[PDB]
Amino acid sequence: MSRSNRQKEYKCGDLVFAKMKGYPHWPARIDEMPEAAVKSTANKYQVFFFGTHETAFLGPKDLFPYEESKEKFGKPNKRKGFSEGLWEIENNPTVKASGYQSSQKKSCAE
Repeated sequence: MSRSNRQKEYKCGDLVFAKMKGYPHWPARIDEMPEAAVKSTANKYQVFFFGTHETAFLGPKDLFPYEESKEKFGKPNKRKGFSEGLWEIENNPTVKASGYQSSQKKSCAE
């Protein structure tokens, strides 16, 4: 069966663009791979949207090579905050994180 011989794959730390309905490709990066077959996650991933530092789940069909689409998707937008992402993806692709839990058993400061 010859049905378009193409099988791409992304990994944590990879710089890609995520397409959303009503919005243009937003500069993003991979933060985690798919579990296996749990919850309502067919083949999505946790991508980080620079500028706003927001995260969401999208499939590979909605993800594209940043460097490759940088010139096409790397341009200011009316949604505001888009440009801010351009600077981050270039100046700091590892900006922001998942978050840490301060004080679990006891606290000292507050």
